[PDB]
Amino acid sequence: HTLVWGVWVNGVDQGDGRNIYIRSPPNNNPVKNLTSPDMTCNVDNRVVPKSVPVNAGDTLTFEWYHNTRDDDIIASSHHGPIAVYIAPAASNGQGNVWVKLFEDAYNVTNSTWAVDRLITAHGQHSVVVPHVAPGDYLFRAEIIALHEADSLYSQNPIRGAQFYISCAQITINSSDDSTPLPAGVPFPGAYTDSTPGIQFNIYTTPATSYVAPPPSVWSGALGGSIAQVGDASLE
Ligand SMILES: Oc1cc(O)c2c(c1)O[C@@]1(c3ccc(O)c(O)c3)OC3=C(C4=C([C@H](c5c(O)cc(O)c6c5O[C@H](c5ccc(O)c(O)c5)[C@H](O)C6)[C@@H](O)[C@@H](c5ccc(O)c(O)c5)O4)[C@@H](O)C3)[C@@H]2[C@H]1O
Ligand SMILES: Oc1cc(O)c2c(c1)O[C@@]1(c3ccc(O)c(O)c3)Oc3cc(O)c4c(c3[C@@H]2[C@H]1O)O[C@H](c1ccc(O)c(O)c1)[C@H](O)[C@H]4c1c(O)cc(O)c2c1O[C@H](c1ccc(O)c(O)c1)[C@H](O)C2
Ligand SMILES: *[C@@H]1O[C@H](CO)[C@@H](O)[C@H](O)[C@H]1NC(C)=O
Ligand SMILES: [Cl-]
Ligand SMILES: [Cl-]
Ligand SMILES: [Cl-]
Ligand SMILES: [Cl-]
Ligand SMILES: [Cu+2]
Repeated sequence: HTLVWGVWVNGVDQGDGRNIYIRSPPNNNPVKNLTSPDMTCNVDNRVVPKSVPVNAGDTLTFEWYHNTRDDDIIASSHHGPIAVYIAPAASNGQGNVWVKLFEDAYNVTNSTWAVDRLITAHGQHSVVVPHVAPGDYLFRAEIIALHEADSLYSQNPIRGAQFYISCAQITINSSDDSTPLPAGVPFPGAYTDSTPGIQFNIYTTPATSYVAPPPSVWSGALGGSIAQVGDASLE
């Protein structure tokens, strides 16, 4: 159970984005139905009034929280991967439009899942803004908690992988468009019951064997990290 509070750009807090530039749902409940329109941008997918300006090569940081800002972020039980996708705003997230900018599942050296390192990072994980066409975009941050993913929701609706999905409205101003955005995958649609990383038993299968759901990270992606960029308490 987790939500996005707001974003930072180049280590500068953009301020509380809830229902302002984040398409916030009303609470931190997971999405579990892989075929639901709720997979796109969670259960209250509508245009919110603001879009955060960035430039190509900027660091865009999502900040998650559980109940209050900079709390325990997400229950430690919720081990799983983190991904970030981008789509043009004119798509409204429909069609084959979502391009993966970031994937992190399990760090074998540190013996930590992405979620574990997200807690340590005070909810903060980043992407570098790619050299796509200037214009308006949706950035879709997705946490998959695997604590009940030994079952499929489609078969047992009280279990399943849990998706914590947040869409940010981002405007890219300065970009040379050297890497025009390619085709992407659909949400819902990209994840099915047979997709690698949707059904997994974290209790008995070594985390080193986990494969996150495709698609792969786009070669135009400029990178990203799970790491604290800013101290929310200094405000
Ligand atoms: O007079 C305006 C001008 C606006 O730009 C807006 C206006 C009013 O109202 C809003 C709005 C107002 C009050 C609200 O409570 C609210 O929830 C939304 O709704 C809508 C807006 C909006 C629409 C859409 C839009 C889409 O068609 C599809 C989308 O997926 C999105 C959209 O806007 C969003 C947007 C929001 C604020 C921006 O500055 C911005 O550049 C883009 C975001 O990009 C997501 C665009 O027309 C987009 C826009 C207008 C002029 C531009 O020069 C431009 O680059 C982009 O603005 C609408 O679908 C809804 C925003 C947005 O501020
Ligand atoms: O009635 C229950 C139901 C529980 O799920 C638990 C229960 C009691 O006891 C606990 C427990 C309770 C109080 C404690 O103070 C405590 O230290 C542990 O011990 C254990 C010990 C275990 O070996 C395992 C526990 C638990 C938890 C866990 O909460 O729960 C896992 C689990 C939890 C939720 C699920 O939906 C699920 O399908 C499976 C597993 O049954 C089991 C386990 C394994 O079989 C193998 C493991 O490698 C692990 C395990 O849990 C550990 C665990 C430890 C603490 C938790 O809160 C928790 O959710 C899970 C850890 O995740 C690693
Ligand atoms: C899953 O979502 C699809 C598409 O909206 C819907 O038809 C189906 O009823 C949902 N399943 C459950 C159990 O609500
Ligand atoms: Cl603020
Ligand atoms: Cl950190
Ligand atoms: Cl550029
Ligand atoms: Cl980064
Ligand atoms: Cu939860």
